[PDB]
Formats: sequence, structure tokens, C-alpha cells
Amino acid sequence: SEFFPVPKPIKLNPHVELEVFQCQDTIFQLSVIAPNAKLESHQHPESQIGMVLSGELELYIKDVIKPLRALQDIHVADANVSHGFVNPLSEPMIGFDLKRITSSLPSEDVVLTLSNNQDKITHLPCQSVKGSWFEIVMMKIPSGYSIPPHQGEQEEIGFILNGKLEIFIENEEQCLEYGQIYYAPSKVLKKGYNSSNQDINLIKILILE
Ligand SMILES: [Fe+2]
Repeated sequence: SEFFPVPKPIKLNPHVELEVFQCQDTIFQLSVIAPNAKLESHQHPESQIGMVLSGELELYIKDVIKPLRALQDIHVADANVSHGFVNPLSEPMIGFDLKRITSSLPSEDVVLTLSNNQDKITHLPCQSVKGSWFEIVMMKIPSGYSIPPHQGEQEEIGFILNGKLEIFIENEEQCLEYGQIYYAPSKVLKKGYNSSNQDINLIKILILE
């Protein structure tokens, strides 16, 4: 559905498997890169951001190499900037990226790092960073916690890394698990509830937009 998009699996090559979700003007994908493998350098008109969820990656961008740490660093490739990746480990790299045509001034950075902050809506501790067209927020949703109803100007894509989280977007409800995402268009009502016995790690991307 629009709010709970069904992904399309793509076997890109024998070392790269994708799950591709469309969220209106944004394409979101979960990627799995095989041990010691590569995603060869390319360019495209869409701006791109992403993070490693498990494993490690080396970002080849412009004239440099930047290491990307799981759940910490975000790569930032502006429109038509050449970028590629190498998996330096003997373990798979599981990550995500978002692609969108943006009309923003260039980013000062090709890599960003999440830092400690406090989430506006929940007042819970989070790790976040703001870039030129996006903000990424990672936060723990404690067992039993209800994310209160909220509606924003910004589009939001989110997903969880573990457990099961109830998410309501407008009139639709779904119990989300890793491998699924939610998408809340501008001005749509979102709310959620962790009815599980575990703390759930949630990642959201706010599109600025
Ligand atoms: Fe790309």
C-alpha cells in the first residue's frame, strides 16, 4: 500500500540483492552485499543517502575513501556525484539507501555521523543528524511505549531493526518487523506502540522534503 509499501526483490548481480520500495518521489532500498564484494561506481541524477545496518562498508566518492560503520555513519552522494562501495569484511553487509531528485544546495559532507539528541515528539533519547534534504533519527522505543499521534509537514520513511512494532498511518495499521517499512506522506497522522517485551530500535528518515 502507499503507507506500507510492498518491496520488489532485485537480484542485481551475484553479489548484490536488493529490496526496492517506492515512497512517492523517493526510492528506498534494503541491500545485501556479499562478503568481500563491491557495488561498482556510478552516477545518477537522484541524490542518495544511506547507512550500513550490519557489517561495514568503504565509500568511494569523489577522490576519497570513507569508512562507513554500522548504525553510525551515513553516506551522502549529491546529484550525479560518482559513488561506489567495497565490503571489506568476510561477513555480508546489510544496509539501506534512499534515492530522490532533490533541489537543494550541495552538501558540505560526503559522510555524516549520528550524534546524541532528544526526539521532539517523544522526548526520548535518540541519535540523529541533519543534512541538506533529510534528517535521520535512530531511537529506542522502550517496551510498552506509545509513540504519540503526530502529523508533520515533512515526509517520513521508517523501519525497525528488531522485534515487532504496531504502526498506524492515517486509517491503516500494520505490525512492522525488520524488512518492512512505513511511509507517511506530508500531513498524515502517524502513531505507534511497542506492545512487545523488548526495546525496539527504530530508524526514521524525515524528507525536507
Ligand atoms: Fe547510487
